[PDB]
Amino acid sequence: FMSSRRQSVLVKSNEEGIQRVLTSDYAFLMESTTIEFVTQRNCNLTQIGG
Amino acid sequence: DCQFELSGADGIVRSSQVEQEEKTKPGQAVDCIWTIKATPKAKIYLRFLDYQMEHSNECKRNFVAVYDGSSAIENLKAKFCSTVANDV
Ligand SMILES: *[C@@H]1O[C@H](CO)[C@@H](O[C@@H]2O[C@H](CO)[C@@H](O)[C@H](O)[C@H]2NC(C)=O)[C@H](O)[C@H]1NC(C)=O
Ligand SMILES: *[C@@H]1O[C@H](CO)[C@@H](O)[C@H](O)[C@H]1NC(C)=O
Ligand SMILES: *[C@@H]1O[C@H](CO)[C@@H](O)[C@H](O)[C@H]1NC(C)=O
Repeated sequence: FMSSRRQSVLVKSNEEGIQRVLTSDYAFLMESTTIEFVTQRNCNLTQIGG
Repeated sequence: DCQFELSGADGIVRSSQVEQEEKTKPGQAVDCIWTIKATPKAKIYLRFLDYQMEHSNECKRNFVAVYDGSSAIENLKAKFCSTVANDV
């Protein structure tokens, strides 16, 4: 997927990965120690996998 | 002389007009080039709403190339003849 739509889904920060989930329908693949920080501040985001 | 001068916010250039604009004949070599003019202070984003080749992976007899400006290989972003055309 992400090779075919590289200008679409691949972003340039962890900050833009937050905003695309807050606004669009997005499933950002973040490292699991800044998922354990953003979901502490924003109670509307979550870690949906292991 | 398949000329297609057009501008605006958008515009849909199709393979339907190339038999309807009557600059071609069924079964002959075409060199029909679409010309895209932007609005002033703008940039162009070609996306594909449909793409279908009758001879896939055969970049000799059917292809779609994207020149960014004049007819130069200096500005040639992509040239598709496979099954899937990514957006430039
Ligand atoms: C209810 O859930 C939606 C998510 O489906 C919240 O987010 C909205 O999502 C749309 C696109 O999916 C975007 O315009 C914005 O991210 C959100 N829109 C608005 C108006 O907030 C939504 O915020 C939630 N809450 C309400 C009250 O609808
Ligand atoms: C998350 O989104 C909803 C919509 O406003 C709400 O429950 C909450 O205020 C948001 N989270 C934060 C930290 O603002
Ligand atoms: C583009 O926007 C202008 C105003 O910003 C508007 O007048 C114009 O009609 C728009 N273009 C088209 C093709 O409608």
